[PDB]
Parts: sequence; structure tokens; C-alpha cells
Amino acid sequence: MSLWQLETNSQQFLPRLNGIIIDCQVLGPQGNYYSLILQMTENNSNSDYQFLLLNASDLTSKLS
Amino acid sequence: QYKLSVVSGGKPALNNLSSVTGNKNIARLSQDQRNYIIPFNNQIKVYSVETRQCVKTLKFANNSLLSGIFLNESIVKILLGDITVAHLITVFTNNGHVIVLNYKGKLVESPKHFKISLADEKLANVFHSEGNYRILTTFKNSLQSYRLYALTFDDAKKQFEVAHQAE
Amino acid sequence: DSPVLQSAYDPSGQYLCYVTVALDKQRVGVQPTQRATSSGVDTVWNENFLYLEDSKLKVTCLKWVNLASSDTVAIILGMNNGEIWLYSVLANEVTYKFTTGNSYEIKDIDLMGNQLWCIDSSDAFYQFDLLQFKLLQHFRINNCVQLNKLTIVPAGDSVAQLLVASHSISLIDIEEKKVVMTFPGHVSPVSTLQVITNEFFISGAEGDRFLNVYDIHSGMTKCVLVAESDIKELSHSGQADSIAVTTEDGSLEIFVDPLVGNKSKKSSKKIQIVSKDGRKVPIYNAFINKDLLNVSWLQNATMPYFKNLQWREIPNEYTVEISLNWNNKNKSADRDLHGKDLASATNYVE
Amino acid sequence: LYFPHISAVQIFDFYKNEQVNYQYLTSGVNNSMGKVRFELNLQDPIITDLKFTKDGQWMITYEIEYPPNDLLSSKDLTHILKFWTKNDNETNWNLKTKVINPHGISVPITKILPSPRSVNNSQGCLTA
Amino acid sequence: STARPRIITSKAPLLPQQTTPEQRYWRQYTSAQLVKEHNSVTHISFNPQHPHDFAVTSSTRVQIFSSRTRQVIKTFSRFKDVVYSASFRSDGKLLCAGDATGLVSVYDSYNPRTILLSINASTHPTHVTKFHTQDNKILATASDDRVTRLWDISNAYEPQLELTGATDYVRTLSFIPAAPHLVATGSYDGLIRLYDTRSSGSTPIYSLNHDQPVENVIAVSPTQIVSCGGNNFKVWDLTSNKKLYERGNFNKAVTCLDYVENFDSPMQSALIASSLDGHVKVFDPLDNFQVKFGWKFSGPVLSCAVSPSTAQGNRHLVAGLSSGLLAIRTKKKKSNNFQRMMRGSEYQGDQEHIIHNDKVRSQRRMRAFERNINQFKWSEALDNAFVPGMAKELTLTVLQELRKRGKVRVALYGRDESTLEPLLNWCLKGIEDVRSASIVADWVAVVLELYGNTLESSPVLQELMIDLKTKVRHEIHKSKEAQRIEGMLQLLT
Amino acid sequence: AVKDALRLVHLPSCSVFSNWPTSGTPLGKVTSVAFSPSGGLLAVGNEQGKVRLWKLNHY
Amino acid sequence: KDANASHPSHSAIQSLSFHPSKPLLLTGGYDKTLRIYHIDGKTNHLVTSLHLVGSPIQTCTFYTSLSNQNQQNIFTAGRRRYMHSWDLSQTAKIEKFSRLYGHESTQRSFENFKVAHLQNSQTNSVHGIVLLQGNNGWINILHSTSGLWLMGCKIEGVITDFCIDYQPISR
Amino acid sequence: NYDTDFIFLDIESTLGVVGTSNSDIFAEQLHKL
RNA sequence: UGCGAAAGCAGUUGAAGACAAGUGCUUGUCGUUCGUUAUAAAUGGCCU
Ligand SMILES: [Mg+2]
Repeated sequence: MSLWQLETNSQQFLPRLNGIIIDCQVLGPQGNYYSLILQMTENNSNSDYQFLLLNASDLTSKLS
Repeated sequence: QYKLSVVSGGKPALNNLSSVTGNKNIARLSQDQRNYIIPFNNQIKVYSVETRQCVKTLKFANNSLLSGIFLNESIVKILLGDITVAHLITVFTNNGHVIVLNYKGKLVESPKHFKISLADEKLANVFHSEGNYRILTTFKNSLQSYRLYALTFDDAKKQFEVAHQAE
Repeated sequence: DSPVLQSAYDPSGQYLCYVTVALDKQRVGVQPTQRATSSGVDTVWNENFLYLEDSKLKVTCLKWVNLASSDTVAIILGMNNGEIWLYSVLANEVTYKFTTGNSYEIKDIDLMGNQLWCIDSSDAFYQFDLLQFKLLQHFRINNCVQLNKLTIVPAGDSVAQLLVASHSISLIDIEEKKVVMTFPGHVSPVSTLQVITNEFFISGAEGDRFLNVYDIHSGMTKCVLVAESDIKELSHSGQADSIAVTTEDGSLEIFVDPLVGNKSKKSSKKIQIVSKDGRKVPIYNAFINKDLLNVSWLQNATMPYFKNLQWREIPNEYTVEISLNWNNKNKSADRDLHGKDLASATNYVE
Repeated sequence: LYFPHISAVQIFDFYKNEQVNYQYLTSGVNNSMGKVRFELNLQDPIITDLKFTKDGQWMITYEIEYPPNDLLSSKDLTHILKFWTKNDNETNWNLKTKVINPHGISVPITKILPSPRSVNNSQGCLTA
Repeated sequence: STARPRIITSKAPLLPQQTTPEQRYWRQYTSAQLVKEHNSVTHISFNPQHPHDFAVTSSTRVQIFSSRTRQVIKTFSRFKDVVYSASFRSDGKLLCAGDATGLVSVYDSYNPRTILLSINASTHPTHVTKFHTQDNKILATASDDRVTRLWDISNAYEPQLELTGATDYVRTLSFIPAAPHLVATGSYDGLIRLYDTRSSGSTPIYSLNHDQPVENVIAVSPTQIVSCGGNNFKVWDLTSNKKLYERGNFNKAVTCLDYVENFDSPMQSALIASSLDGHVKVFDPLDNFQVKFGWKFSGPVLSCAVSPSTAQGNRHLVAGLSSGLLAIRTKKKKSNNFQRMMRGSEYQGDQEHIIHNDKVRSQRRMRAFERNINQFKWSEALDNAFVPGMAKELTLTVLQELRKRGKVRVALYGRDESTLEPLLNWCLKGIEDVRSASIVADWVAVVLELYGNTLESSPVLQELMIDLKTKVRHEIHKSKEAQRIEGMLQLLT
Repeated sequence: AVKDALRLVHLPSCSVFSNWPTSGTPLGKVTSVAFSPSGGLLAVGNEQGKVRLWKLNHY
Repeated sequence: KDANASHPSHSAIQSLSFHPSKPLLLTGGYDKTLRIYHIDGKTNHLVTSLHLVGSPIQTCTFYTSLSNQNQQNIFTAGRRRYMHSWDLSQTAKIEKFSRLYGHESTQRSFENFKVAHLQNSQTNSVHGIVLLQGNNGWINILHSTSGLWLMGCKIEGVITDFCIDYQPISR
Repeated sequence: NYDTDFIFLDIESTLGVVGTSNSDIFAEQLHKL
């Protein structure tokens, strides 16, 4: 997941997520939490969705 | 002697519409931001963010209304608070069933069931900013088309009325 | 030593009002003693406080108004300014202020229904009516040089006699406005002057380990109850069924049937609080109704906590054990023991 | 409840109806990098069979590692077998032993049967 | 998110005789000094006390070596004829020695000038003089007179007891731990005789038959005694009075034997046994006395000893040779204003309510090749593989790692003959090894399929492949031959 | 840098107070200062690890 | 009475701070501990403590969100490349700021910092910012809650100190 | 399952099992506040 | 794609519509349909 800083076009990353990111969102009055949807495409038999709520402070999984 | 019963949960629900992007997640974080509501295919789980545990689970099988309605239907969105009226939630389904449920408590066997009147529409999205509610609905080149209606509650008739805005 | 300058349980024993100084200003707060309410809702810490807006102003005496008696819960506060404040906790605002003409500090206060009696450092009695909010009568009785305490004897539904003590105890008749009897008190100033039953009232003094039980009708010392260390607070159960005294060293002592060798009796049961680590937590107040005893201690700096125990089944010497933070390794719910994120998958290592 | 996900095991507690762990039991490009474009054609090793001994202290796992395409060794699947242990308090299985190409070369391990309690107090297994 | 997994080094299936934990420890006795003595060094003993100096008996003298300096610090040369022992006391203060004249002398250890007590034990040679471990005051001396007198230091004029019953030379004496009364002596008769000093004595309580001359008897434990004689050593249990085990791995006749217990090695107990074949081998009593390590020396070994359990310093293995050579192997073991300035670093929160620990442990530095793969530098990762002084195993992984990633052709696009030869050079060598043969097969296949045209125009590349063709052809013969062996080996079964 | 190196300046007169600090006031190597939002409390830290507290009677 | 008398500190008191409303005093130092005291003027007992392993406390400060008064937080920093935040009794909720979003070169240590209030005039919302002191005249401004990098200010020469002023415009 | 009951899994990822007074008003108000 | 072992043994990859480009004609495409079991290439690589 890449945070693009548009002022200078820089960026920060959170790599090695459990799966590819179907969706992203900024969830909070101040953007405290990021809500992400992951897919885990390894399993082709079924679609394996995982909902992740990350604390924007230190980018640690608040709720998986 | 033996008996069969469901025990555990299932895959998280998702807005399985190809056209919509950025609105796939239907889970909502409470106004007080102390717990997250996530709808599954067969239940709705309320997790406490601070402790990272499932404080409450609302099973469709236990409730008669939910059992009939969902057990195909799927929750298209959850809205915090109760539109009709501090821990109520409004659940909008694909067909149009609107259900007012309560978490952080005991699920009442008689929720405030309602039904928005739709003619050959599949409800895709609902949303609000301040007391004003607009609903997006899908109607049918393999490309689906959309109409945007205005939703309001009339107390006298205790029904949801839809007025056309856009297509 | 104790951050809680003064404390007082309500008559029912369910709520405690305590006063402490924040920065240079005294604040008054009320907390629920019981763990959970009757409905089953868990009690919560009450953030609301009443602040005194003047540093010089202080609370000298704290008295509860009977919850059942009056529609609005209230606690009566004596102030060194020379005026008495009636405080309604729910509103969190001082409803009304009784002001004596003089500026002398109030030393004590006692209440029976509408009847309210105080005393100042000038040794002047007063009578106040809560319902009418008026000063009835103010008088000074000769030979009472000091008045460190006041308690109104519970006779019927009216006040016919008052108990007052500075170093010796005196009984005074309101109508005659003269002393009726004199008792030999303590050498030090009297601190507690509660009336256990008819013709039997206890007495205790500052820096003293002895409690004198006197007879109102006769005037002879029935008994002298003795505590292991100095006595700070006193609570009596029923009608002399049991007496619990909070010693200054932080231990609670219970006297069982003190009104039944015979001259000098010692405490029967001793209660203490010690944390799991080993530190002792002093007890600053206690309440005992029929068979339940309530123990209040301070955690943090001024957070009060409470515990209810059945003193009848407790052994003679009992030490409650409480979990207080001490070298607690901080475990955050979103990390495991090794600091790794809980959502993260464990890697493969041969 | 242990689910043999592709190249991993997902440990799920059905009493509490919540996941308890997700462990990679295999080598391969699994979370080292994000596969993109032709890299996405790669197949990670597949955990085919997973079984526990009766006492529950030993975990037996069977893997099939698929070679990359367009090489000489693009038709020799590698069969791997592994033995893991953990104490009950711990939550991560630690690999204790690894057998490369059991039963010979390119011969799959069709069945695994942990031994009963009578034979070597449940510290044995059969592979077929 | 999760931390990046470390690249896992490739480990091929185990081969015979991996390095054992026991072999690793004993291999650390690295530093070797070879000292030359006048005559055969017959006996070697270690002081039971710090600094645990050891005494070597050579010719007509005794020399004590410092443990840290590994050099002579004291020499006892008063002895006129050949010497035969240098055992210390349990307290380590006293040193006793025997002489061919039969006189036994006791000296203050570290004080050669002073002579405490001199005893004329017998007119015959007195080969063995050992202090009693439980009781300090009593000395036992065994002589060619075939009587093992038990002297007392206070009374030197007459032996406290005189044990007899040996029909040949007695050259071995041992005191059983926890049984002070018991004494064990072994003669060249082939019998190990046990005596009870508490009783009247002079007649063995029972005899144990070895069938060969017994060169040394050591009491390994309170109930077990190991006796080495002839071409084997046997361990006996007194409670059963029968041999539990026997090992005859030796070729020449065992001479000396020593035992050390509860030392920081993986093996809790060790038994070093000289062979007289130049071999001293370590036996582990816990495992039925099986071999675990061995050394070889120039000539026959007549004495072996190890530092006691409580060495408290560098350990030592000492081997004695009949040529006089002594072999030693050793396992080596601001301003005050500025400190009042920053004084809080030492504190560890011993008094604080809550302790919070979030620092991540420092991981080992990653090598150059691992960094390139992590940063997706495919071509450079191949280069870092083929550099001088790169471990072969470490080189195999980056080759496998690239193949696993599916980046083999990608690593070989931007190359010419100049930067292709390092790969071919390694492939010329790695093709021999069984482990890297298959990986060499894949990579060489690609480079040919990718640089056929460049091969024609470049001569140097051609000679590489000619030599490579010879080596692979050589391997085909070896691989074929192994199959033929398997064919015959199947016929036998 | 040096001990007892604390002064209080009155405003807007910009005149330093003279009665306090004195020679006897304990301050040590003053390294941290803090005024309470109300009550006029003054807390002064020093290198010895002692936080000494004063009250300004005026507030 | 001394504040530290109840529970002494083992290192210099590098920073002090009074809570905006409540009667608490915070002390931090190279002892790597955050000791909070209940300043009553007569006893001064210790409310709590928090030992931060390997995190020297060069400065500390309370923070109360200007809009949501219920919000309380403690920011601390040292000669380290990370900052700590403590939300406000079995455990302590502590979060670590260690990401500068591409400006890592300009900032080597969080040791000098201050917290102020910023109004987003386009939305009229108010929130906290953490200000840091950079390598060469750089001042880095981070969102107090999310930790995002918002803007940077530069001056010529070596930056030595800075301070914040508010200027009301209207209601 | 090692108990008497049996667990089965469904393609919908559903694991089923087959097997054999003024104070009281004052208390409420204080909690509200 | 079917079956089978992992080796392999048999069998497919069609038609219509529309758009763009070039010159009614040629080619390429399809978030268009029917039927059968049925190269890539926007300088673009993973934090503290
Ligand atoms: Mg000076």
C-alpha cells in the first residue's frame, strides 16, 4: 500500500501485506485508521477476503 | 439421538458489484470509534477495536425476521444510528428490506422492519450527510444502468417514500 | 500524610464524599462505594467535582443529608469563611449558603431533619432551618471555653439536648441554655463524639488510642475501648452491635459487642490491605451496617476504591490482597510477546 | 482447526469463531515480494497433506514444490516431508526435521497415517 | 505487515559422519606444544586446586608446569634414581614421589627446597605413591615387593597397614570415592584385588579377573571401577561384581587411564585412555563407553591426563610418550562531571509501575548478494555470487534463489563474453559436485540458448565449453559407474 | 550551566525581583521550569533529580 | 513540599509539564522514565510511572485536543529517530511515530519538539501538529494523531529554537 | 472431532456440527453524568 | 479440454456483430453475442 504525498510527489510504503489490495479507504474524522481489503490470490479455488484496519499512527494492524 | 446445528461463521460479506469501486467495503466504524461492525454472509459481528475481540455477534438464524429475510439477499450498507428515530444500526439489503437492529445489548425479536418500494430495481448504495438520504439503484450490452432516488421517512404513514432525482 | 483531608459516608453507606486539594484549591467529589448498582449496571468513576474558587477557603466539616428524607441528595459543608454551604451533588452547584453574622470558622455541624446546628471558633451556637433557610437563634453558653465537637442527642423527633466537647465533654439543654452534666474527657482535644445508643455515646480524641464509653443519664465511664494505634475515623453498627475504627497507621479494627477486664476491652478483629508486591495500602475510612463491612483505600493519588467484606466470617487477623501495578510488562493488544504484529503471518525458518 | 492453505497453514478456533494464526510451512516466494506480471505465473509449493500424531505434539506435513517453467528441470516436481514440534503454551510450530524426496525421486506421498498410541507412544507414522 | 524473511541457506541431505557435538568440543584443544624430556614420561597428574598445575615425572626428576604459562615453574631433582609418581594431595599442598631405591618422599608443592617426610617403604622399587582422597593423613605405596603398604604421614616408621596377596608386580592403586575403607589394587597377575582397611585386611575381600596384566585401575564412580589392561579396558560394578562393558578398539596395550566429570563439555563425563599405539581416545560413560574422539601422537603413549573439573581457566590435555616427548593441547577460555551529567542510562525500571519494551532486536547484517535480491537487482546478484573468496554453499543459494524467483533469463540478458566467463568458470567446477550438478545443468542450458550467436564469434567462450564438455563427459562415466555398482550390490541381496 | 541560575522578571516594568531568589534558596543546576496553568505554582527541576515547588501567593 | 519526595528520580529532570486542567505534573529525564505526580502542595504522591526502555526523555509535554476535551495524550522524545505518544489502568496505550514520509534525511532526532493547534480553514476543523527541529534550518510538521507529514519550513543557518503564536481572526 | 460430535465444512465456509427509591434514581443519574 | 502416473494417451482452438486505422476493400481491436469438453513493452521493483 503506497501513500503518495502529492505536495512533493513523494511516497511511503507498507509492503508484505497478506494479499493484494482490492480496496483502500481513510476512515476517521482525522484519518486515524486505514481500512483495507485483501484477497490472498494464491487460492484460486475461492475468493479469500481479509478486512484489515490499520492504525495510521504506526501502521500496525489494529484489527484483522 | 443425533442433531445437526451450525456453529461457526463464514466469509465476510462484500459489495459484489463489478461497476462499483471504492465502495466494496460495507463495514462501518461506530461514531464513538470504539467498535467496528462487519457483516458476514450469515451474521453481523461487532468487534471492539481497543481489545481486538468480537464483543457481540448477531446471527441471522436466531432472529426470525433475519432468518426469513436472508436465509439471495445481501446487506448493501449499514448506517449508524436509526434513520426512523444510541447503539442502533440500519441495514439496507439488496432487494430493499430496511432493518433497525441493536448491538451492545440483547437482540430484540421484533426489529423495526420496513420495505422501500422498488419496481424492478436492485438497490446498490445508500448514503447521507445530514438528515438527507439518497439511494442508488441498478436497473437493466451487458452494462447496467443506474437511477438516483431521494429517500425520506413519513411518520404518519410509517413508510419510506422514494422520489426521482437522476438517471 | 493522606491526600484525602476529610471524608464521610452517606447514611445508607452507598456513597462517599471526600475533599482534596488540586493545586492550591480544594475540590469536593462524590463516588459510588458499591461495585454495581441495583439494576446491575456497573458503577463508573465520577469525573464531576465542585471547586472552591478561593485558595483561602477550606472545608472544615462534611455532613450528609439523609437521602430518603429529602427529595434532592445534598451534603452540608462547613467553611472557614464562617458560612455553611448546602451542596446538591447531581446539580453539581451550591444550592444555598447559610451565613452567620460573624466570620469565625465553623468547627462542627450536625443535622436532624430541618434542625441544623453549628459552632464557630468564637464558641457561639447557631440553629438553622433547611426548609425556611433562616437563622433561628444564636447563643453562647458560659464555661464552654472551646467547642471542638457538636452532636445532637437523638431524642424523639425534636432536639432537647446537645453534646459538646473541647477537652472535656458537656451536655447542654437548648431551652434552659445551660449545661446539665459534665464528663471527664481526654487530655487531647476530642475528635469523635458519636452517640451509639440511648444513654451510651462514645468519645475519641486526637493522638489517642482510647475510646471512652460514657453514660448520658448517669455520667460514669461504662468502658474504655482501646485500639492498637491512634484512631482517625469511627463507624458504629446497628445499636452497639459492632464498632469499626480506622487506625492512623492504616489498619481497620472491629469491636464486637463492646457494650456487653470488663473496663478495658481490645479490638477483636483486625483488617489490613497489602498489595501483591508487598506495599501496604492505608485505609482512610470504613463503613459497617449489619454484617457487611466496606473498606476504602486510595490508589493512584486520589482515586478512591472500595471493597465489601462479610466481617462475621472473616478470621481474627485478615489481610486483603490487591493487584497493583508494579514492574508490569506492558502488553498492547495489537502485539504479541515478541513485538510482532498479530495480523502478520509467521515466516518460514529452517 | 487447521486449514492447509497453499504453502501455509491457517489455524482457526471454531469455538471462538476467530482465526488464531497463519504460518508459512514452506519455502518459496511466498511473502518475500509481490509477484507481478510474469512472476505471477510462478506456483508456490503446495502443502498437499497435513496430519497430527495422536498425542498432538508432532505435526507431519507433505509438500510438492513445482519447478519454474522454461528450464531443463521444469518437469521434476520435488516431494518434501517435514516434522514440526511445539509446546502447548507456544503458538508457532518449529520445524524439527526435513526429508527431501522421500521414497525416491519424483514419487508422491499419496497417504500419511500417524501411528496409534500402542506403537512408539504415538511418535511414528506411515507414508504410502 | 511482516518483516522480510531472510534468504534461507541451502542444506543438502546429510552425509555420513557429520560433525558431532562431542567432536566439536574436543576439536577446540587446538594449540599444541611439544616438549622433549630426558627419558620416558611415566606419570602425569594434575593439582586438584587452583591454578591446577600438573606434574610430569621424567627420568630422575619431577617438573610442575604452570597452566597459564604452559612452562616449567618448579623442578624437583633431589631424587637419585628414576622417579615413578607425582600425585598431589586433595588439598594440593603436598606432592609425593616414588623412587627405584624404594624411598618415598613428600615435598611441599611449589617449595622444592623443603622435604617434609621421607619414608623407606621397601628395598624394592616403589612405583605407585598416591594420597588417599577422602582422608589426607594416610598414604598408600605399592612396590615391586608386591605389598601395597598404607602409610600414615604422622607415623612414618611403620605402615598403618600392609596389604598383600599379589603374586606379581603391583603397579596400579585406586581409592573408591564415598568408600574410604575400600582400596583397590591391580597386579600383572591379571587380578584386580579389593581390600577393606576397616577390617584386619591383608587378604582381598574378592578378586576380579582381567586375564591380562593390569596397567592402570581407575574408580570412575562410587559403584563403577574401570580397569584397563592388556589390549582392552573393562568396566566392573562392585554391587554385582561383574563386567558391564568392554571395549577393545585399541591396537597396542592400554597403559594409562583418566576420568573427568561434570565439566562444561556437552559430554557430562569423559574417559581418556592411552593406547601405547600413539592413540588416546575419549569414551563417554553415559553411552556404554563408545568412542567419540581420538588423537594421534608420534610414538606410544604412556600417560594421559586432563585438567580437573574445576580448572577455572583454560583446560589442558596432556599426553606422555615413551620417547620423552610431552604433548600439551589447550582449550583457551569520562569525567565525573560528565557522569553526573548523564546518569540515567544504567537504570532498568526496577521500581517503576509499568515497563514498556518496544526496541526490535538487532538482526545480523545482510550480505551484498542478499541486499541485491531484496532490491530486485537481478543482474548484480549473479555477479556477487561469482566473486573471489565466496563460500560455495553461499554461491549455490543465490543461484537457486534466482531460479526460484523465476529470474534466470532476466539475469543473463545484459551480458557478453567478458562478464559471462566467471559463470562458466564456476560451472566448470560446480558440475563435479552432486549437490550443484542439477543447478549447473539449468543455468548452462539457458546461456547456450541465449548466447549461441555470441559463442561463434568469441574464441575464449569456445574453449570453456570444450573443457566443460570434457568434464560433463567425465561425470557421465562416474554417474554410470555408480549405477553399475548399485546393480552388483543388488545382486548380493 | 551554574547553580542558582534562576531569576524572575516582572512585566511590563522589566525589573527583576530582589527578595527572591536568595542565597539560601535551594535550586541547584536549574534545568527545567514549569508554571501551573492556575494557582501560580512554580516547579523547578535540577540535575540532582529533585523537583522543588513554590506557590505565588498573589495568584 | 517537593514533588519528587514521594518517589525520587534517578536522573536529571530534563523536562516538566503541568496538565492543562487536571492537577498532575509530569517529569522526564535520561532515566528513561515518565513519572506523573499529583501536585497537591502537601503530599505530592505519584499517580503512575512508565519506563521506556532505551528511550532517553529529552522533553515531554501533555496535550489536550482543542475540540475534543476528553482527549488527553502525552508526547515524549529523545536522541532517537522515533517519538512516543501515550493515550489517556492495567496497561498503557503507547504508539511510536517513526515515519517521516520521505523527509528522513532532514530529521535525525526528534529530541527538540513542540505541539500546537492548527485550524484547517477550508473545513474549519482544528487538530494538533507536532513540530520538529531539523538538520539545516528545517522545521518538520507532523499530524499529531495520524502522524502524516503536512508541511516543512526552512531557514538559513543553524536553527536553534522556535516558538508558536496564535492570532485570532474572528469568531 | 475427538468428542462424540462430528464437524463438517460447507462450501459457504460454514462449519456445522452433527452430534448427540431516591437512591436508585440517584444511582442512575450519576451513571448518566 | 477429458482421462491417467508424475510418464503420457486422445481432442480442440469456430462463427456473428460493432469500433478504430490505412487505402466500397485490407488489417487490428473488443468492460458485445452464439457454439464446442475446450509474448510483453507509459523509465514503471517492497518503509521506518
Ligand atoms: Mg556555589
